[PDB]
Amino acid sequence: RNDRKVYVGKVVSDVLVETYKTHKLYGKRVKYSKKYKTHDENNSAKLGDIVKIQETRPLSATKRFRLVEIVEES
Amino acid sequence: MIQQETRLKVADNSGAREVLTIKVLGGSGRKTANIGDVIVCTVKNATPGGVVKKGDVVKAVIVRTKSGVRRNDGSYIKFDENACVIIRDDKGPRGTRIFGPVARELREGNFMKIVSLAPEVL
Amino acid sequence: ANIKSAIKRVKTTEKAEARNISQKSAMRTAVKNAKTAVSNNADNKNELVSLAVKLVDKAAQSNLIHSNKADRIKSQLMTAN
Amino acid sequence: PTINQLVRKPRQSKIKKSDSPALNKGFNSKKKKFTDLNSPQKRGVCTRVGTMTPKPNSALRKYARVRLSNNIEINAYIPGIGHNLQEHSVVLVRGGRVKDLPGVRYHIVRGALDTSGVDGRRQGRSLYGTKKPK
Amino acid sequence: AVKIRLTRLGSKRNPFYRIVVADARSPRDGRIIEQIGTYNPTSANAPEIKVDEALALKWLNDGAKPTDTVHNILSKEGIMKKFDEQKKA
RNA sequence: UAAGGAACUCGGCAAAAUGACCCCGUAACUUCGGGAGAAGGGGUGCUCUUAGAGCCGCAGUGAA
RNA sequence: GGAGAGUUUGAUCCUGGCUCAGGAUGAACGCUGGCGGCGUGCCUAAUACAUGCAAGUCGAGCGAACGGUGUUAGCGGCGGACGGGUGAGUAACACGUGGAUAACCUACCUAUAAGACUGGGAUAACUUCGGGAAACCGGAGCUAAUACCGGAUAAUAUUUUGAACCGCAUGGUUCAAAAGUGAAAGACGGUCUUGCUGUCACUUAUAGAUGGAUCCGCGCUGCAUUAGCUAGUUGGUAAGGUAACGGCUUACCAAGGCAACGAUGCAUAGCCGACCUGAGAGGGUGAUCGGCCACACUGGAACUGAGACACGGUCCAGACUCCUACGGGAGGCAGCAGUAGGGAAUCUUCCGCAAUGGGCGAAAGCCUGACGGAGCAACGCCG
RNA sequence: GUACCUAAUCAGAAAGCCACGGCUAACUACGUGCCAGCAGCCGCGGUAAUACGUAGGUGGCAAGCGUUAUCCGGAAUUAUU
Ligand SMILES: [K+]
Ligand SMILES: [K+]
Ligand SMILES: [Mg+2]
Ligand SMILES: [Mg+2]
Ligand SMILES: [Mg+2]
Ligand SMILES: [Mg+2]
Ligand SMILES: [Mg+2]
Ligand SMILES: [Mg+2]
Ligand SMILES: [Mg+2]
Ligand SMILES: [Mg+2]
Ligand SMILES: [Mg+2]
Ligand SMILES: [Mg+2]
Ligand SMILES: [Mg+2]
Ligand SMILES: [Mg+2]
Ligand SMILES: [Mg+2]
Ligand SMILES: [Mg+2]
Ligand SMILES: [Mg+2]
Ligand SMILES: [Mg+2]
Ligand SMILES: [Mg+2]
Ligand SMILES: [Mg+2]
Ligand SMILES: [Mg+2]
Ligand SMILES: [Mg+2]
Ligand SMILES: [Mg+2]
Ligand SMILES: [Mg+2]
Ligand SMILES: [Mg+2]
Ligand SMILES: [Mg+2]
Ligand SMILES: [Mg+2]
Ligand SMILES: [Mg+2]
Ligand SMILES: [Mg+2]
Ligand SMILES: [Mg+2]
Ligand SMILES: [Mg+2]
Ligand SMILES: [Mg+2]
Ligand SMILES: [Mg+2]
Ligand SMILES: [Mg+2]
Repeated sequence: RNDRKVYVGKVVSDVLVETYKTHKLYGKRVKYSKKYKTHDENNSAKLGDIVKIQETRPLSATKRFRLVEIVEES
Repeated sequence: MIQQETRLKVADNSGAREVLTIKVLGGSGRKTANIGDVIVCTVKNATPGGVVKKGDVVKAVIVRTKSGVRRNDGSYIKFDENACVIIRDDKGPRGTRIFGPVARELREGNFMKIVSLAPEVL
Repeated sequence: ANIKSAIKRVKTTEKAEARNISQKSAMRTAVKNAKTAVSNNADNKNELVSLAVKLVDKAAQSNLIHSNKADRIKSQLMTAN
Repeated sequence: PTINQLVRKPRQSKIKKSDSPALNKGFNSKKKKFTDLNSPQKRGVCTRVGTMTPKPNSALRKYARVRLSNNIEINAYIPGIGHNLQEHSVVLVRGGRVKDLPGVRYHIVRGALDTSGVDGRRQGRSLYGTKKPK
Repeated sequence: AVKIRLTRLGSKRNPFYRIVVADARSPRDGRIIEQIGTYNPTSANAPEIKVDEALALKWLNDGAKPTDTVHNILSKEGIMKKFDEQKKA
């Protein structure tokens, strides 16, 4: 078929997906994070859990991801 | 029925918005003026960029009044407001447009340019 | 306005708009009538639904509505039938 | 500084400034606003011609006061020996400050608009607006 | 519709043409779908036709239509004959 | 009380205007309490349903 | 593939700024000026625009009229959403790059298959009677079609019964198997048998191709002497709505959402391939050519249509300009030329559809200021 | 009737611009006398000026040559290198 983007992150409100942005001029890696509002269905996950998410069609004004699996419990 | 201190809307685009009547011209002791009469006035309110500015002392012809006028056939015409047009000595308008209806008595007054530019002459 | 074919297009647009308005109005009336008849289980609720389905399909053929909108309207009646 | 300091606060180069600021501005009359255009010359009108004394040097250096087409007032030097300028003259003004004359940052172009060429010039005439003799 | 047509290259009085597959609405020298050859009508001896025969038949079988000049070019390279023969067979 | 609206007069004296309740909204300055009811704006009747739908007048804190 | 020099002192070595030698330009100005080729030429006022031209075509869809087989106005089809201009707005999924759609639409074109049955009623033209300066508007009749509208047949499309198999959650691909429901047109020819049949045209279904839409990762200017922003806001449920997912909209419920990894506000800016410079790392620019976006006097809408919320369409509001016989009417060069204005400064109110490309047409062909050429300017490069 | 080609005639129509103290290639005379003027910088001119103006000569370019404006370089003068 085709593959949808997958991320792993920590719940910050019941997902933060911290990544690195290498500096264009100096070459140093700098940590940056982006919050991915995701769809949890039956409110299963809680704050601090490390979760896996997958990209979906728009679900609301800002939700574009579905929580597929919980990796590390809060 | 316009007298000293009567404030009038200006029905042209010359820059003046409201004027205050300084004098009714046309003889000693004249107290009131009506449609077609000429007044000396001062511009109390002006719009930006107009030729006529606030504080200027100008001459204007009355073009509509609340008192209105009576015609020889026993008919009358009355308006909802008092409005005038700033003029030069040649009785031509200082502005280039006329707003709202004006009375046909202006034609007898020989304000033909104002009559021509008016959108309605009643 | 200025161009000869633009001037003609004003007339043909007005003719099409008049026909389209009539057919849209009739189609919407039948859909509303069929919707009401379901919410009360009338004896002829089947005839009113069949009429509404007939007119919605004719509007889609006339490009008055999209086929996707006709399908969406058709289902709403038929599930409730 | 450290690499981390540079990442937090990158380098910033000094901003260069123009030696002829009156040439790099326009004026929109309709909107009554100033533009930025970088013209090589500007037209202007002479408000006051005259002379001025230099700062070691000693002379009577001829100049004019000019209102440029962008409504900016400048002092412009008149090069060459003799000129035909006076009040209300229409002049073309170019860049180039004259040392020893404080407050004069521009030059009048000889041989353009109303300014005449230098009379009797025979060497470097194109700098002084003089046609070729004979 | 989709066309097989000539886009102009070269310089003044010295035209060179690329043979391209393009949307009819695309500007003559603008966006194309795929180039399939060249055409040089001012060459010294031969008009120097350089058509990719496998590409031309794929687009012809996909509904692309040549302009009048491109039809003559494809005919001179036998592409039109192979197109007609493959359609019946 | 027409039209005008402080032209009256030493001076807007007197009069006119404002005014209740409910909800919005509120400046300089400040001793940080204020200024403040700043200013400036919206809603009020009656009937019916349970915020909507209606009804009537020039006008609904229809008077004080 | 990498050059320095002058200048602070009585003299010195440092530090440090300043200036100069190089390259470049949509240049301008001064003096000067022979030619040819190739290119380039309003950067300012998205200022206002006189005049001409920049979108038509089809009589082999149709009736009529006028002319002697032709043509005109009209109905009808297709085009006018392309091509051309401009960079005002926009700091945003606008653009670049990489992906996703199991949330999408797609005229004309191509292929395949099944069809194309049977009726009806309008109306422009036109004739006649009027009304208006005009723009134009009314009354009476008349009439055709590949115009319009009924009915029949057609299901893969919809509902329900389920089933098998599969995926990335919503789900998806088939298998059915019953119920409703949806079309169409002729023109010009051949043979003639008035039956069959050619081309083009018409309908439905399914693919392909083309074009368009939405979403997401990363990349995108200053100012913190801009620190709080948001209340459809953030999520949920339901309904409505859309091609489509979705606060897209509404109702009710909850109090979320964004931000020092710079939210928000202000200012500036169309973005990219590219272009200039530089040894490079970088710095600077977006005129010309190509891709994408946005806009069409300003603002708001919708209609037709496959596609527009439409540069040379409509409706409304506004500013401005023009005609008027004062009742009323008309217009939009940021198309090509050209004018006025502003400016230091930027061209002809040219020729042709011969070529390439586009629209319409069966074709001949018609239209095409796209385009191909010519004109003006040492503006640049080369000779 | 353009490009191009062929024949005839004539050196006859067809050279200017800036600079010359140092940076920086290229100097003398006359005039002027801190004036007039020059100037990117250093600075030049107040009676023997290679710097002002002209002339001769020379240098650099050449259908161009200079000036101004703007950007990068020189600038390691924001320095990751
Ligand atoms: K010294
Ligand atoms: K053509
Ligand atoms: Mg040939
Ligand atoms: Mg009274
Ligand atoms: Mg009264
Ligand atoms: Mg009053
Ligand atoms: Mg008084
Ligand atoms: Mg008194
Ligand atoms: Mg009192
Ligand atoms: Mg009270
Ligand atoms: Mg040329
Ligand atoms: Mg422009
Ligand atoms: Mg304009
Ligand atoms: Mg016709
Ligand atoms: Mg079709
Ligand atoms: Mg039809
Ligand atoms: Mg802008
Ligand atoms: Mg370097
Ligand atoms: Mg439509
Ligand atoms: Mg259009
Ligand atoms: Mg236009
Ligand atoms: Mg034009
Ligand atoms: Mg000018
Ligand atoms: Mg053609
Ligand atoms: Mg034409
Ligand atoms: Mg020149
Ligand atoms: Mg030397
Ligand atoms: Mg000199
Ligand atoms: Mg001497
Ligand atoms: Mg010197
Ligand atoms: Mg000298
Ligand atoms: Mg040369
Ligand atoms: Mg520099
Ligand atoms: Mg530098």
